[PDB]
Amino acid sequence: STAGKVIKCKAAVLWEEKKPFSIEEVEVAPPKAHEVRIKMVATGICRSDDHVVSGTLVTPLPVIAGHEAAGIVESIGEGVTTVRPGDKVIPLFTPQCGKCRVCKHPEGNFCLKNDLSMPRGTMQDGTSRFTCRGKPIHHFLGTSTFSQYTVVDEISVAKIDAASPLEKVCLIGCGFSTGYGSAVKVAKVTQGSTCAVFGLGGVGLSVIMGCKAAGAARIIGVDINKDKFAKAKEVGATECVNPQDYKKPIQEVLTEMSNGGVDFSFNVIGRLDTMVTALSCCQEAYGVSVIVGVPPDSQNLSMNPMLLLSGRTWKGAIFGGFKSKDSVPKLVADFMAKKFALDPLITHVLPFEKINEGFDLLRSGESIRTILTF
Amino acid sequence: STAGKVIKCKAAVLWEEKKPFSIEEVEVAPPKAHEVRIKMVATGICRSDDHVVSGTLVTPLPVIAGHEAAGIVESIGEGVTTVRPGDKVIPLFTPQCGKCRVCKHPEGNFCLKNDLSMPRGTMQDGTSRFTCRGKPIHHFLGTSTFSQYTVVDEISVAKIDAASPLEKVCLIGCGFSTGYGSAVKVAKVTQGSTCAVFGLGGVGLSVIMGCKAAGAARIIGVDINKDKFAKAKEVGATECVNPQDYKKPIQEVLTEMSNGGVDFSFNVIGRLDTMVTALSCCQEAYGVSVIVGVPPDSQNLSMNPMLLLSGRTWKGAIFGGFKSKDSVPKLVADFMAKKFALDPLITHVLPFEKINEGFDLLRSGESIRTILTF
Ligand SMILES: CC(C)(COP(=O)(O)OP(=O)(O)OC[C@H]1O[C@@H](n2cnc3c(N)ncnc32)[C@H](O)[C@@H]1O)[C@@H](O)C(=O)NCCC(=O)NCCS
Ligand SMILES: CC(C)(COP(=O)(O)OP(=O)(O)OC[C@H]1O[C@@H](n2cnc3c(N)ncnc32)[C@H](O)[C@@H]1O)[C@@H](O)C(=O)NCCC(=O)NCCS
Ligand SMILES: [Zn+2]
Ligand SMILES: [Zn+2]
Ligand SMILES: [Zn+2]
Ligand SMILES: [Zn+2]
Repeated sequence: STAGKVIKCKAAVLWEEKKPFSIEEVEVAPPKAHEVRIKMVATGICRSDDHVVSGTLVTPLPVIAGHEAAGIVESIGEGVTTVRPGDKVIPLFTPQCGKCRVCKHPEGNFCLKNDLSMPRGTMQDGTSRFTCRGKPIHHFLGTSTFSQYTVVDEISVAKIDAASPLEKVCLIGCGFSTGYGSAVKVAKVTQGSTCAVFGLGGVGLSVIMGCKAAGAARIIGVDINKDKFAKAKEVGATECVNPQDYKKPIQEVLTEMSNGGVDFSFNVIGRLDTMVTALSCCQEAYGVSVIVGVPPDSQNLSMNPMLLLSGRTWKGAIFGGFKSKDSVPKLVADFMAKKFALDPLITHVLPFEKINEGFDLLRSGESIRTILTF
Repeated sequence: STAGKVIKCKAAVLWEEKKPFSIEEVEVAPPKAHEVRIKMVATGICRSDDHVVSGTLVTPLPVIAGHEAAGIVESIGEGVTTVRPGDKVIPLFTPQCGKCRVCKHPEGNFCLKNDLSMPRGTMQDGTSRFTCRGKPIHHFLGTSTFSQYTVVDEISVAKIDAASPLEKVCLIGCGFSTGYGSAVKVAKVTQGSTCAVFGLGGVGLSVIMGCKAAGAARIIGVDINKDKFAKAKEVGATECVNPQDYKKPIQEVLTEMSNGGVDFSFNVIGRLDTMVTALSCCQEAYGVSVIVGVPPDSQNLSMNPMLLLSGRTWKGAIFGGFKSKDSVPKLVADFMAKKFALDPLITHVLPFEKINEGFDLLRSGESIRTILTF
């Protein structure tokens, strides 16, 4: 009975910087031409959402944030072809228009229709579908998943297997696919290779999972917090190392450990230093280092281009280099064929209403991933 | 009549830093086990040789320098298999032992037996084959081509077509193959792509030649010296641009010129800034920038890793990523099949004795490439 009209619901609104989320009553306008509207069933709490809170990921406020989710379609706008009423779905914070330079390219995925580079906090048409007390509220990354209902453009949503556990596959919306993809799509880890992951939060662990998926003989986890190590070895990390145990700087140890450098390194932290370390520790002639994480601060690093001239490759990606609308339904299909498990990434589950609690568990470094449910 | 014994000849000896080369009489010891000895017919004057002179490429002195050459084998040591007496050859400043981690790898070429990283200025065995007045003199990059006679290890020499004009194919020893290879092996330039070359000396021109060889629709030459432009368009550059004509910084102009960024950029200069420019000006999602040239100074650059995170790739190479002993005889074969011309790269020819004159023509930026002949 909701199709074609306004829905009154609860959302999590960030009125301004450095404040908690307030649960407010919200009006969600119905989907216009080429727009879908979705009943959220589960959303993950990711780092970038916290960066919205500190003001270090600059997007316009007030905003309904949140970008890692799954749910079910409530209705569709005119001429929507890719999804139907009731289809389970995952919003795509990196779109796939299928028509830009980037979408047409065989390697690229950072669709030119993205809202990441200079965020507008709107739908593709320049307007908002959310009001609170008549005050309009911005979208976030064309997703905005901190709400019982959202509306997104067709190029920001993917149909998925009608039977997927939405509490679990929502991780394919961001944290999993960002890490997994960094290893299997971007870096193209190969049989028997030696990998080295920097940062053992959930993206890092998904990287490790991507490195094991490829046939890596050695997967060296690096982190300053000991407590992250069990889980990493559980997911495939053959070895772990904590830089603060050592006298020598860690690329020096990782180089002698790997007999003159690793095949593939991954920076999954988001300090500046650690990116340089990771590049240096790969084999001088043919090593590949991948930037997964970055600080949102956006600052400049210092580095010796001698490291590249010997033959090293330094690259990075968003959303694990995955073309979003092609990839997500196959990535979920791969979960249902049991070609990897998601449980290890899910440490805390909460009702949507204790969103603020979940964000306390990320800031204290206790959560790998909190899931909010509806 | 020279096989198995000492040869008295002329060489160009650098007794110390920041002095001209002196023509001295030299004793060249005969080849030991697995060593070749070569009568030079032509050597090129490259930048790195001048960097030896200023003390900015640190190798031990005194030294017979020079690394871009061809010649003819005078004799061979025991158990040498790859070459015979009288075979025309090109010394390889980057070896191919065929046995290290790097040589065994399918992408790598920076053989671990190289003398580039921490130069010893010797043969592979740790000794010198050159004396002047009984004072021993170091080798350079296991080549030392500023001499009527040299001796190199078997893994630093390549047999070539018995009919090649040695005045011309010597360029495959360094400057040509460094540029050409950067485009066709390293970067893997593709059909119809948009290329952008920074620096239009002879390596840069060889890059341009490598970009035209691949099927590039657009090849944008960049240089601060107007006078380099005719030659670049001659070799395939479809367009040229001089940053000092403009108000906007050049990646900003190159970005609007290329409709949002080039497919492949190449830094072939060796300042720090220009490497960053070149990376920035390639397309954010799928662009590839290649470091060919570097300053020998070895300093640190400043850079925003946001540029990589969007999907950019930043890599570099020595000797155009070419596996030296496999590549040189096929690269020369490709010259004799007339699949590219070398004449455009050769601006000045001189007798070996006016070596100092040729080095004056590089420092004043008048030479693209001076060839010394014997
Ligand atoms: C860092 C990213 C990848 C999230 O990763 P993750 O969820 O694993 O964050 P988390 O902090 O939990 O994990 C990083 C790990 O680094 C460790 N760490 C912190 N400092 C150090 C250090 N000096 N040395 C080693 N490890 C460290 C922490 O212990 C932690 O385990 C994310 O913030 C990011 O930068 N993504 C970039 C891509 C992007 O912007 N996409 C848009 C949607 S997110
Ligand atoms: C620079 C290298 C590649 C030699 O190239 P080349 O012979 O073309 O040198 P050359 O100076 O003639 O050419 C560079 C060009 O840059 C131009 N240039 C100088 N400054 C600028 C600037 N600010 N902007 C644009 N162009 C510039 C010059 O006009 C010149 O034409 C070489 O020095 C090098 O760094 N090689 C690294 C690999 C290596 O060490 N291998 C070992 C054997 S050499
Ligand atoms: Zn697109
Ligand atoms: Zn995320
Ligand atoms: Zn080798
Ligand atoms: Zn050279």
